[PDB]
Formats: sequence, C-alpha cells, structure tokens
Amino acid sequence: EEFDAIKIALASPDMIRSWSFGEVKKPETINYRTFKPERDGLFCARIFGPVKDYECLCGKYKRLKHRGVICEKCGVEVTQTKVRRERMGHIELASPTAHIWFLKSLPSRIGLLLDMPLRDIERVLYFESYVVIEGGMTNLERQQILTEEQYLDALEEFGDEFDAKMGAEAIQALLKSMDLEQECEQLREELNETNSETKRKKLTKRIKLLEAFVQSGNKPEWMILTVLPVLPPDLRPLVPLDGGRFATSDLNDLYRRVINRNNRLKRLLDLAAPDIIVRNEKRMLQEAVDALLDNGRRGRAITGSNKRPLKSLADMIKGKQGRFRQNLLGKRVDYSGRSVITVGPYLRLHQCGLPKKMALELFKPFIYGKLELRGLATTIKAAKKMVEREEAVVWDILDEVIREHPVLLNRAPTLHRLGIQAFEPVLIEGKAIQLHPLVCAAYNADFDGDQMAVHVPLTLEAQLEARALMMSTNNILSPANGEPIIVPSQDVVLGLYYMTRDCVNAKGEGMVLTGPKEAERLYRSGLASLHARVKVRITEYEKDANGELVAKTSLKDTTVGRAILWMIVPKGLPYSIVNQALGKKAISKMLNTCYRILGLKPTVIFADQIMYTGFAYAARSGASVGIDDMVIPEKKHEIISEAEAEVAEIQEQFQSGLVTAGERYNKVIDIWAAANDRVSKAMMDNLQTETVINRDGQEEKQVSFNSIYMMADSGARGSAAQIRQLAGMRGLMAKPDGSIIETPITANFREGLNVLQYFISTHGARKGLADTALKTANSGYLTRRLVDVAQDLVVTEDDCGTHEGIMMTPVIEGGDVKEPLRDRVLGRVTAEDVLKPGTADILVPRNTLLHEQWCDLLEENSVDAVKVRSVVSCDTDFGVCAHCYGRDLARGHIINKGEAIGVIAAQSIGEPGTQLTMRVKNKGSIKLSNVKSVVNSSGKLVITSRNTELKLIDEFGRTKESYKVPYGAVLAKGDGEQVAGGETVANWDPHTMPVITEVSGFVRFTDMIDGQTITRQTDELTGLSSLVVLDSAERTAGGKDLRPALKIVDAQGNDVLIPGTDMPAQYFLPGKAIVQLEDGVQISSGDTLARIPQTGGLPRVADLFEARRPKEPAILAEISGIVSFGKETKGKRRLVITPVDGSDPYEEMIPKWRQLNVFEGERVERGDVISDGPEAPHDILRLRGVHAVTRYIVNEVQDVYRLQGVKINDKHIEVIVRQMLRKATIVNAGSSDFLEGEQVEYSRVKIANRELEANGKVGATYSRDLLGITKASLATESFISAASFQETTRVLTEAAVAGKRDELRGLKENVIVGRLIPAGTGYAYHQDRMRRR
Amino acid sequence: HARSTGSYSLVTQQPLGGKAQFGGQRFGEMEVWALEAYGAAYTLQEMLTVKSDDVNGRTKMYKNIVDGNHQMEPGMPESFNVLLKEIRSLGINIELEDE
Amino acid sequence: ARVTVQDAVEKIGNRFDLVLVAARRARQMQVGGKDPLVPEENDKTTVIALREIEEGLINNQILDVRERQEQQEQEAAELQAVTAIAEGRR
DNA sequence: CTCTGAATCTCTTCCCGCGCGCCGTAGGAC
DNA sequence: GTCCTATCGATCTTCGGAAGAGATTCAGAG
Ligand SMILES: [Zn+2]
Ligand SMILES: [Zn+2]
Repeated sequence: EEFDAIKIALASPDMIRSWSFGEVKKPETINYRTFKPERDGLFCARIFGPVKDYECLCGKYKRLKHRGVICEKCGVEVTQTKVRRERMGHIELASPTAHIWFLKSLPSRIGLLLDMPLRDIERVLYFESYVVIEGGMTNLERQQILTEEQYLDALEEFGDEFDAKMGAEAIQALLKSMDLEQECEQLREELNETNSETKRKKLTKRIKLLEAFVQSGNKPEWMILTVLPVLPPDLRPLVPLDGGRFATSDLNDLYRRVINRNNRLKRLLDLAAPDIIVRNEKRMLQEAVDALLDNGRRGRAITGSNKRPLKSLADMIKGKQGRFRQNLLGKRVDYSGRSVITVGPYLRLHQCGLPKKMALELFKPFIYGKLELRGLATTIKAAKKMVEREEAVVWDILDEVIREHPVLLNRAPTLHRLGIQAFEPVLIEGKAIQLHPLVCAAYNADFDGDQMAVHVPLTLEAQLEARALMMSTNNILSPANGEPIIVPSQDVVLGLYYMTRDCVNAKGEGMVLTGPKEAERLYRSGLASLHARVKVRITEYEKDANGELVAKTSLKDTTVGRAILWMIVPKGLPYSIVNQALGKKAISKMLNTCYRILGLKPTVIFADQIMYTGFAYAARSGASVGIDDMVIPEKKHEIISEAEAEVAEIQEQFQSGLVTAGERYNKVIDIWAAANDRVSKAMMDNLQTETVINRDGQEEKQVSFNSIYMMADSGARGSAAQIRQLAGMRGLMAKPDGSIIETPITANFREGLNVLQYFISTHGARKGLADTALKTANSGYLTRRLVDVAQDLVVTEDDCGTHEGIMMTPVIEGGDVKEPLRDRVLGRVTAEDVLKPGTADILVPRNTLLHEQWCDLLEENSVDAVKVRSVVSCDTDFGVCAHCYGRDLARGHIINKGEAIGVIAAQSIGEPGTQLTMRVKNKGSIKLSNVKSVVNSSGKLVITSRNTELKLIDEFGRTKESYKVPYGAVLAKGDGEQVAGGETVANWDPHTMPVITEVSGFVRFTDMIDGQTITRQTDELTGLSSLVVLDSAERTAGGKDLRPALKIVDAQGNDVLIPGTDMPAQYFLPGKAIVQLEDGVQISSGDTLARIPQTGGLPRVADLFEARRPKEPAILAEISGIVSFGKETKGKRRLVITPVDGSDPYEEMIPKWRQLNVFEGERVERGDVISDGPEAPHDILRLRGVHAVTRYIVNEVQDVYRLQGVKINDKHIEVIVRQMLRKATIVNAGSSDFLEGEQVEYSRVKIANRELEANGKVGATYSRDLLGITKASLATESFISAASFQETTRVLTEAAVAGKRDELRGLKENVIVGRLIPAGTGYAYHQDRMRRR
Repeated sequence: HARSTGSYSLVTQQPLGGKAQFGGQRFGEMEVWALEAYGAAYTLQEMLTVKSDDVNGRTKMYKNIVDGNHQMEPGMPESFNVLLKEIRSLGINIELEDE
Repeated sequence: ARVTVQDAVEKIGNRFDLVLVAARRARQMQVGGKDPLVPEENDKTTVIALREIEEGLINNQILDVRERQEQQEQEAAELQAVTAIAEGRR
C-alpha cells in the first residue's frame, strides 16, 4: 500500500476485534504424530489461513478454479497461503488486564493519570488490597486504597453505599470514570494556586499528559487490555528439526500459558468457584499476560530450559538482536560474497581483481541474460546447466558481461565512507581478491589475512552511482580534512627515497647529461650510479595565470635519480619538488600540488606512475635489514657506568638521612631520564655518522645509507622511538599503577633482555593490548550516538541569507600558537565584508568563499580574527543552508545541495576514536586585555583581575602569545613593554591566594576578638606568630556572624576616595587566612594583607558530547553587580549577589569546601568564575550565549585530538553542536498557543514567531536548551528514529499515548520503510516532487 | 564464498547467513551510513528492498535482469510489515497513512 | 572506458544531476534502445551515456526537448489514424 | 507540617564482521 | 511404553560491573 505517513496510537478493543479473523480457544497447534494444524488453536487453518500453497486442508479443492471459495469439510478458506502471515486473531480475556508497558514505563502512565503511586497501583493490580470507588456517603476518598482488614471494616461499618474493587477492574472503573477535560481545567487552575516547584514540574507533566489524552482520540480504558490479539502464526513458526520434533517457539509457549490460564478462569467462573480461588486465578492470569508482553519486567522471567528466559514481544521489538538493528537497519543481501584479499601491484587505481569463481557465482543472471541474447542457450533451464558445465564459451560470456560493471568492495569494520568503494573488476585465476596498494591505506587494510566483501550493483542507476560517487578515482581527498587518502604506501616511499638520494662520490659523477632519457639509458647500461651528482638539461612547463603552459628549458644541477623521476612528473610543476630526497611527507605535498594544479585526471595517472617507479626501484635497491645494521654506540657502556653511579650518590644521601623518601625517587628517575636522553642522542649521532667517504681526496662524512636509517628517515616504518628501542636503551617503564620504574630497562632489543627486564616489559605490553581491546568498543558506541543524533541534517538550500557567524583566531595557549588561522578559515565563506588591517578599508566581500588564494591573501595581511558563517547559526528550518557549510572537503568547491552532512560529520568525528586512549618564550609587545587591577608599592599593576591577560603583537603585529595574569599578580612587564623571551614577565605566589588593598592607611581588627575569631597560635618555629583566622566551620555563630574584617581606617573617618566612588576601604578575611598586618599596622597600596593556602582522552570527549555536568562544577556568576554573603555555612553556605538595578538578592547556596573567587565586595558579571575547575556547557549556554558555548565545545573537543595528533575539520563538530541545542524552552507563552513554560523544538518556535511577528502579534520568547546527544536523539518529534535508537519499550509507549504521527522526514526512517533517502539522488527526486507540486 | 540466489529465511524473507548455508554478506548499519555519506540513494533502495526483502520485487528484478532491462520495482521490505504485526500484537494500533 | 568523470561533472554542475541524467539516457539506450550519439566501443550503456555527456550533447533540457517532440509526433500519428478511421466508416 | 536539598532505589547502555564445534520438556499414569 | 499436564504450589536463582540518570523517599526548617 502506498503511504505518506505513519500514525501510532492506542488500539480500542473493538479495533482489535476488527484486526482479528477469529478467536483462538484451544491451546493446541498440531498433532505430535500427524502434522496437520489443530482447529481453533494457535495454528487454526480457518482462522489465519490454509497451510497448503493453493489447496484447502480438507483437500476438497486443489486448483485456482476454486480460489476464494469456502470449504465445508474443514472450514478453511482457500487462497494464497501467504495471507496466513498477515491474518491475526484475538483472545477475549475472561477479565480485564492492565497493559504492562503502560504500568511500568519510566514514569507510570496509568499512575500519572490517576495520580496514584506506582507501588499502590501495583499492589491493587496484583489483588493485594481493595480500593474504594463511588464511596458515596462514606468517609472513603475517590481512590483511597484499603487493605483486607480495612475492607472487612467497611463491609459492616457501611453497607452498599461504597464500592471497593480489586485489581485492574477497580483501575478500569477509575479510568472509566475519568472526567478528563474538567480534571485538566481544574489542575491547570490549581497550578496557579501554588509555587511548589518540587510539585509544579510534575504537575506540568500531569497536565501535559491530560492534554495529550484529551487531544488524541484515545480513551482511558484502552490502557487496560481486554482482547489480546495473537500474532499471525507464520511469523512464529513451529519449524521441525532432525526427526519427528518441532523446534520450540517462545511466543507460542507464552500464548499457550495465557490461553490455559484464561480457560481455567472461564471454567471456574462457570462453576462458581469461591472468591479466594477466582482471585488467585485472576492474579495468575494477569501475571501470565505480563509474561507474554514484556517477560522480565516480572519478579522473575519464566523459562523452559536451563534458566534461559523466554523472549517476549517487547524482547523481539528492541535489543541488539531485535528487529530494528538486526533486520531493518541492516539486512543480509543477495549478490554478495567475501574473500581473503591480497595486493596486486599491477592493477590501476580504478581496478580490482576478482576470482573467476566468485565472478561466475555473482554474475549468474547477467550470464543467463547473454545466453538467451546470444541465442546460445534455449532458456534458463539450459542456461543454468551450461553455466554449471563451466563451458569455455561461458568464460567468454563472463569476460563480456563484466566489461564495465563496477563492484563494491567493503572491508568491515567500515568506520568512514572511504571504507566502501567501487572498482572495475578483472578476472584472476586464484581465489583471493586483488586489491590495489594505494587503496589499502583508505581501508586501513593490512593484508595479514584480512577478509573483505563484494557487492554487485544490479540496476542501471546503481552502476552509474557507483561509477560517479564511489569509484576509487573519485575519492582522492579525505572528507575529514584537506588530506589525500592516496598518501604513498610504506614501500613506495622507500623506493623514491632511495632513488632520489645523493652520495658524495659515486660512479658517473660530475658529467653532463643532455636529458633525462640519456640519464636513464646510462643507468640501465650500468655506466652511472643512481645517486651520482650530475648536470642534466631539464625542461619544465608552467601554466600562466590564464592557463596555457609556457615551456622553459635550462641546465639543472641534480642527481641521476631525480632526472629519471622527472620523466614521470606531469607537465605542470617546478623541478624543485623532485630535487630533494623525497619522503612520506615530502612526496605527499608533491602529489597534493599536482591535484592543486593539473587536475584529477593527471593526478590519478601521476599517482599510479609514482607507485610503479617506487616499486621497481625499491626492488632494485634491495634494502635488506640484518643484525649488522643495528648499531650500539660504544660510549653507551660508559653512559650507564656513570649514570648508575650518580644514583648511588642519591642512594648514599638516603643512606645518610640527608634526603627525604620522595626526593630520592624523583632525583633518581630524573637522572635516569637524562641518561636515556644521552644514550639516544649518541646512538642517533652514530647512526647518521656511520657513513664517511673519500671524494677524490680527504674523507668527508655524509648521510647514512644504513637500512634502518633509510627506513626511519623515509617515514616508511620505524620512527625515532623505534630505532631508539632497537639500538639505544629500552628505558624506563611504568607499573600497572603507573609508577615509574626506578631501574630502567638499560638494554636494547639488539642485545638480550634478561628475565626481569622482560617481565617488566610485559606490564606495558598487556596494558596496551587491553587498552586497545576496551577502547575499540567505546569508539564505536560514540559513532552510533553521533550518527543517531545528526542523521537528519542535509544541505537543502543554497543561501540562508543570514549575516552572523563565528570569529576564527589562531589557537594561542600555553604561550606560542598551536595552529594557524589558515587551517580554521580555509573553505568557509566570509560573514561580512572582510576589511584591510587598519580602518575604513575592506578587503574581501561579505559573502565570498575564502579558498586557498584568499587564505594566502589574508595571511599576507595581519588578520587574526575573521568572522565566517557557521552551520550552527544558519537560519534554515528543518535543514541547513549551503553557504554556511562551505567547501566540500572531498571536492574543493562549495558543497552541493542535497548532501547528507550529518552522517559525514559523525563518521569524521568517530573514525579516529580508536586512536585515543581509554585508560615568556619569544619577544613581543605586552597587551593586558580584560584588565581589572589597581596599583601597589611599585604600581606594577596591583592585579585586581581574575581576568587580565597580556597579549603579544609579534614583530609582524601578530598576537603569537598571551595568558591570564591571576588575581594578585604583579606585572613586572606591563603597559605594552617589549620584553625578550625568557625574561620574567610577572610573578605570583604559586601556593596561596593573597588579598591586597587599594589605599595606604592604618587598619584595625574591626569587629574582631581573640579566641572568638582568631587563634592565639605560637609559631613554634620562632615564637612570633602571624595570627590565624578562625574558619566558619571551626567556630560557631560567635565567630561566624562576627566575620573578620580588615577595613582600612584613618583619622578623617573615611579613606582616600577614588573619583566617583563612595566605597570605604573595607577589607575582610576568609577562612584559613594567615595575616601579619595586625592592629596599628600601616598597610600600603599593593600590600598583601593576608594569604590563604589551598582530564582524559576518549571519555573527555564522550562526556563532553553527552554534556554531563562536572563532578566539580566551577560556579560561574550570573547577571552582574557586586557580590555579598547571606548567612554563614550551616549545612551549606548561602550567598547573595546584589545589582542596584537588578536582583539585589540574587541568592545562591554554595559548597563550603569550594574556595570562592570573590569574598564580600567583588564586582561580578554573568559568567564570572566564583570557583575554579571545568565549567558546565548548559550553564555556559545560559549565561554567555550560543557562540560562546559553541566555541567552548569546539575548543575543548579539539584539545583531545590535537594532543593525540589527529586532525579533524572544526566544522564537523559544529553540526553536532547544532543538534545538541535544536530544542528551546519557552520563557513567555506569548501570543503563541504554546504552553506557559514548555520545551518545544526550536525550528517550530522560530517559524511560529516569524509568522506571528509578520501578523504583528506577540512572538514567543525562548531560551535554546543544550541537550546531550544521548537524550537529544530520543527527544525528536519523529518517534521511529527515536524508538530505533534505544529505550524502545519506553518511547513506543510515550509516543503511543500522545497519538504521535511521523512524517518520515530524515534518513533513518526512510531506510526503515524502504524508500529513497532524502539526500543525494533521493534529495533530487524529492525536490523534483515538491517543486512539481 | 559468493551467493547469487538461494535459501531465504522464513520469519523475514532475508537471505540466510553463513558459509555452510548458501548465505549472503550482511550489510551492516555502518555500511548504510557510508552509503548515505555519498548521495547514493538508488543503491541503498536496491540493497535493502530488491536484493533482500521485497519478495515480489526481487523476482521481477530477476526477470528484468535476465531480459536485460536493469530496472527495479522496490515495493516494500517485508520485514517492516512483520514489525508492524509485532507491534499490532500489543495494544498499539500503528498504521500507514495516505496524506 | 571512463577512469574519471570530472569533465562531465564540470559540464553538469552537480555530481548528482549527472547521475540522474546519465540514468535517463542509458535507460533510453537500453530498453527500446535509441542508438547513441557517440561511436560505441563495445561498452555498456552506462559508460556510453557518460561519453555523450562529456561531449556536451545530452542533458536535462535536451532530453526534455526530445521527449516533448517525440510525444507530439506520437500525437500527430493519432490524428491521422482517427481521421482515416472516420473516413473509412462512411 | 510540609517545602527544597540529598540520598537510595530501579532501568538502561556497552564496535563487527567472518568461521566452526556442540546442545537443544519432564514426570507419572493407563 | 506411550501419552499426558505443567512450571520450588516444604527452593534460593549468584555476589567478579560502571555509570548515568531519573524516581522515590527522607532531613532542617520556615
Ligand atoms: Zn479444507
Ligand atoms: Zn546558512
């Protein structure tokens, strides 16, 4: 049936009867000897359908001639047997029964509706106590559950003026009595009666439920099941097994239990069993229906085996083995296979070799399609036989069929889109799949027994799509960053490194070659060495600014190898790229430059030629590795013999009591580390120095042709940390608890490691293996959460027309910059007219894409901050405008309309998740910005800012440096001084927080008493002490309310006023303070009154995206004004924030042990830090704005990848952020029909406000709410996508009571229902459909 | 191993899985995401309706492929209908809609 | 044969519309096969379509032009058949 | 006397392919 | 022996999971 929407709602019992074709009565299915289905059973022929293909069970008719007729020998209707999988039946329960889902969801829907606690409703339902309904003239409330002793009381205290029922019947009467709308009106007016925010919120939930039930056609009793439909039998087959037995079916047995119990209940009610017996039977029947529905939510699941609980309907719906993730989202496909791959170097980039057998077994129908077309076979009957005959002509048919038909190759696990690619197949004799070398990097495919699967695209559009989108040559750039995915392999780069290297003295040196060809001939004649230095006439072509090549020829000083390689580089590049010994880095940029200039078509052939030449000349190199090649520097034995001795001295101090326990450890380990560094440096120096050669006279050294050195230097394999372990010393190790081993592994793998050294090494080896095995799962789970939160976004419009954006600046943290501006701003569009450095002069237009040329132009200028449009800020409803997303990183141009950015971004974030871990510097100008300080005894800025951060306009006017000068720091280098690297900029007390005054003047312990607020310490070190202030916790109110104060006093009655300020120089003391300037002491400006003494990898981002609140919430101040205290710390302290024009008592409870960044009179603003530690993304969004929270999220999620060396384009994160805050919470209901306070999807609230303001009525006001991905994925307005993700047993009820309807917008829903996705070519079709409408 | 056509499962008509059984490779959720990363929609529709699930469609496709037409009629994946029955067996009336 | 499709992508300014246009043309050439506007090389219609696009002689507008005119020709034969049927009945 | 804190309870979540091997209602009454 | 009815309807289901969040109960006090 054609459809355009899916609607979910409660099913009325008469609707269930409409579904059913019969009532199953006998709990029997088939005989145990004959295989006929028993009538009126779970497999009744006349109820669900005939078993025979087109014959009735009774055998009266066996032809289409009697199709649709009804037999009277057995009663079965004869038609297509397939209908047997669609007809349902129904069981009419002898008594009502509560639907388990609606009874025990996350809240209790039946309980919420009746406002009755879940425990009490469960107690009623399982027949434990009565509940009075229609209590009439009795002191018995509306529900007022009452126990059996209480019922025994009511039975005689009152007569029949009360009714007290038991179980679901009473609940059904309550449901049947619900005056829903009147109840909702009463509760929505009672809401204004009180402010109980511990009850207003649940009251809002209850009224929302009442409104949802009112609006939907649902009726309360539909939460209580009365007729239970039975599944069509063909969906629960009783399949036989080996021998005369049928395989056990869980649902069949659950239905059998339910039917037997219910029939017993009917029998008793017919025979008038006593009340106790019928009550027990009704309880058992209810619990059996419970087991049928959601087995496991019971006290204990039932089982028919060795405690293997039976799967219920809700079990089959959800779960990793459930339908959603097992059969709908991912399903097994025909025309596919798998095999062990192997490397075929001869293949072109766009080809792959497949075995003849696999080709024949995949392309069978195509072969039939030729055997008839060739006329060589009569029909399928003979065509299949001929294919079986493997006739030599059949191979000619296969060689013709497979000519231009792509095949998809799909190694699994396919983390990113580059893991599935199309290849033109070529037949191969063997049974392994021939893969290309350059592609194996994309698949991350090591050929050490790695299986891979092939799928054959059948239809025409499928072939075209494979060739146009998934072809190998169409995926040369990585979508995660401007990085080629065809980065040269490990062996090829070794070959090129060996070929282009140069030696001091070599055969054929110094002559003149007339051209590269003559060089090659010389080498192949053996007259010259490859590394020989020579002068060859080179000719190069450079395409002009218009685009036509200009030929220039010159003599060039180079090497024979470089001149040979130049015969492969295309005609558009400068010779300077090949005049250097190429390595895995140097070659890569080379290839990129080719793609930058020549284009895709020259680039692919150039890559293939590079691979060919590299393989050939690496084979010629014969760069073997042997034990002779691992070099131990001779000085190493000395470096050990000294260093260990030094540890002995550190031991001798410990032998003399001259050192502490810890200091001995942290001196020994540092000396060992210094020794390891010396050993490594000597080893590396020896490795490079091992080559010295005579150039016609006198020995001269040069770079080393040592095998290990060329492997390391070319970047193929074995970096410095590897050669260091192979030839230096293995070094220190860590215990499973992480402690550094005091005795390092002083050996290296060339020498033998002893038994203890190896046992030490096992700790690290197994820790790493376990880390991998555990993190490989969390990475995948993060990928799933990302795709299920961002699956919806597609570039569905060209320009949104907005003009906002985000400002991009180079990352300057920890002093020097960690990344440039070009990386951030490349590939985005400008937010507004980019301006020239200075004033009144613009440089770039307001909506121009900043491609490479404009990035160079900006880097030419001193522009550091550039505002560019971002996907988060795009104002497109239910989609994303193209201009914000900008460049398609895999294509170079702007992204097309119709691309599924969401899945691409999720894969880009999730692919490197297995790479994480689950376990003044330069001269400049001083730029204190955020300065909130005063002046001291030097006036070097009495730092009064918990903000002030001095920046550093470089010699090129570029901030390359800046950090946060903490409160109370003295700025030695301030007021824009120029200071050289390493010259102390500022000073701080690293241990305690000091408090300082502004004026110079006398002080007294105002309102302070010894013993009451300070302790008369002695300072046993000298006997003269600095008084210690009593804390609030160490003293009662006689000292808590007597808060210490060090207000500055003078003879005039007031302090020297700052112009326009009336505040006296009142100063105070917090807890743990140490104060010296006692009474009668003159405190100068800047004098310290007193002093007060005091992370992760993959989880650090997983909890960031989930937006978990920090364990140590750094409290950010809100609004603004000047802070105050309320009442002291009892239970937990209470404080108040005062703005004259504002909430002067903005109060807030505070933890006692968290030190406060403000004490009693500190100017505060929204977002001002009161305590240190990580912030809260929810609070950040609420207090500093969307751009601020976006910047926080992007930077704190990039600090994890930058540490680990992974590069991901920043845009790929913002899309996820756009998904987190897709919801908004209403502040004022306004003229919109929205509730007074409710969370509504931000798109809907925005569109409503748009039309409302177009009509001039009061648009709604809202705060965008940051929901974590795990919840935002389930919070969507399309129940199919949410229920497909997790907590299906919850969502499939929450949406059911709401009468939800799905428009099937998004990718996942369309994938479920088997139609074209609304992206790519599917988006083209949908867009055509909507435009032609 | 490679499979063109053969055994099909009963409860849902997807092809069997395994080597000892003439089964086809499973197209997992990650592969679906990768296909969606490209614009390939026809590929996905084929892969999840004709190749695997729509019983009537996969025969009309077989006939067209033998005839050399290379056109598919997707219809609807049977497994989804099974799901509907599985939810309709509960107290839930979920149904398709016209508009 | 085609190793890359970049030229056609430059012709039809979308990676996706090229797929759909080539689908239209290759379907035409396959069933009720109209002869292509390019010399064949024993290729499959897919690649021949991507050959024609690169020559810049097939797109959405050209195909719609051909379709509309073909429809008109088919309606034109209808008028002649209706008129001849009406003449023969008298 | 019950209002906002916490404090303790239950419910839900945990990469993906491949390939074997085996094992698969029970007791007692006519 | 076959063919029937039913679930430890005189037990003890496994302690060797983290965690993350709501839900549900309880304090110190207005
Ligand atoms: Zn019959
Ligand atoms: Zn936009």
